[PDB]
Parts: sequence; C-alpha cells; structure tokens
Amino acid sequence: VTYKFHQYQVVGRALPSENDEHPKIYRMKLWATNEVRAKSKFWYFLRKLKKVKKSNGQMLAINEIFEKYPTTIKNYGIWLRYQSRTGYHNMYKEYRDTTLNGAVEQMYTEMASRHRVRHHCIQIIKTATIPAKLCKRESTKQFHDSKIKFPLVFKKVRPPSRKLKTTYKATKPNLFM
RNA sequence: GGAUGCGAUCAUACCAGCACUAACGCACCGGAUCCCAUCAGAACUCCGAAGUUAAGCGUGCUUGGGCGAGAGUAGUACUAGGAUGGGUGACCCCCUGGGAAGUCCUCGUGUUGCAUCCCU
Ligand SMILES: [Mg+2]
Ligand SMILES: [Mg+2]
Ligand SMILES: [Mg+2]
Repeated sequence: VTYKFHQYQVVGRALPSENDEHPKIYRMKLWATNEVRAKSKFWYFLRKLKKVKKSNGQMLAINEIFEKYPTTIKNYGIWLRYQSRTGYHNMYKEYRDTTLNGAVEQMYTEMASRHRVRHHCIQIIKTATIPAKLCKRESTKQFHDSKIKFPLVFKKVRPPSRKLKTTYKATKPNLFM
C-alpha cells in the first residue's frame, strides 16, 4: 500500500543540436522516495556517466514500477556500491519480501545498521528476483523449507490498544511458547 | 591563372630539405664620367642593357618540425552556494550550480584590398 522507496524508470536525453538532432535516449531504473527525488538522481548519473547535465538535457518520461505479484514471496538479490569511512566497496545482498520495494527498504536499513552507511552513500547497481535454488546467502536459504516450523521465542506483551493500558495490574504476565 | 607596386590580416603566412615555372615582369647582371659612397663601386649612389633563369621572388612536395582547428583527456582537476553531513583528525561523500589543462588521435598549411601589366 505505502512504501518508503519507490522504483521509477526515468527517460531523458541531451537537448537536440544542429550536429545531433536525434541524441541518444537514456533510461535508468532508480529508487527514490518520490518522483522529484528520482529525477534529481537521474541527472546525477547522466552528468557523471554520460556527461549530460540537466541544464543541457531533456526529461522525456518518468513512470513508477509496481510489483507484479505483491501477494507472493520472492527472493531479491541486490548488487550495490557504497562508501565507507575510508573508501568504496561492492557487496551483494539477498532479501525475502512480497515486493522489491520492501526488499530495498530492508537493504537501506541493514546498511545503516551493520555499516553506518547513510542513504546518500549507496548506489544500487543491479536488482533481480533470484529463484530459491540460486540463492547464495544462508539467511535466505534456511527459509526454503516446505516444513518450516519454529516457535515464537520472543513475544511482545501489550494490550490491543492503549485504551486497555493500566499502570498497575494484580498479576504478572503469563507467557508460554 | 598569375606577376609587380602599395597594402590589410601578422606562421593555416614560419623553418628545413627536394622539385618545378609559358608570357610580361621582378631579379641577378655590365660599368664607375657625373651626384653620392666607403679600408673596400661589397653595400649605398649614379649611368647602362651584353649575358642568365643559376640564385632570389613564385608554385608544388615531405606518414618533416612548428603553427591553426577538432576530437579526446572529462563531467576528471578545481570551484560558488547548502547541511545539528561523515570523520579523532587529515580530509571526504551528498545536495543546488559552474567547469578546465599537457600527453595521445584526426584534419588543415593562408585569406584578401587598390592600381598596373602578362596570359589575349
Ligand atoms: Mg659592381
Ligand atoms: Mg630558378
Ligand atoms: Mg607535421
């Protein structure tokens, strides 16, 4: 329904000129929180990869890409480049989610946690839906089990809403797995 | 199509080597009485028209040097503005903008005004 990160196809080109009346048309698949930020990052890469700045470029089309089957579970592989405190590195990550938007959200959260990498220090190189038999990370493999079975070792005790919250109770919580 | 006189632009026009040129020219060239000129008629000056296109001038050529233009170097280096951005610091990412320079590679090697004359 609502995602932190949205996937967009951005299409643009250099402004037509007398030497090139039909300049090459470039497309990118970019992740951003909305259309405005997707366009800005599109010109960032075109400026540094194709030497086409926004001042001498033309925005053609921008469309948001939605997950095809948002009700099933897919394995998503993400190839990314990120900047640490001392240089640049490449890494491959895998995630399980119903939509690639969720998998990308997990990637940003994980990078912030395990590496203290902020959002603007990450470039997504490639994304793909990996079949179960081609996954590489064990964090994803262990859930490829037809007889998946485990208990809830840690539960969160709380009333359904704060309406039923009281400071004092006559007895302690009764918990059992 | 060119030359000559005066030029403009001051190397795409310069430098080096090699090759070539009808006609009119431009030259080299002959002489030293006079003007003039020096150690020196070499130069300068004056007078001349036997000889020669050898040189100069002109044109062409060179996987030539230089010069000129493009491409590339490169959205790199650097830089204006922004952040209770990262980092111990040194420094650096990102955001709103601007944006170079050797090497290497390709191409080019003048254009043009007025007047007179030759090709006629
Ligand atoms: Mg003499
Ligand atoms: Mg000759
Ligand atoms: Mg040369």
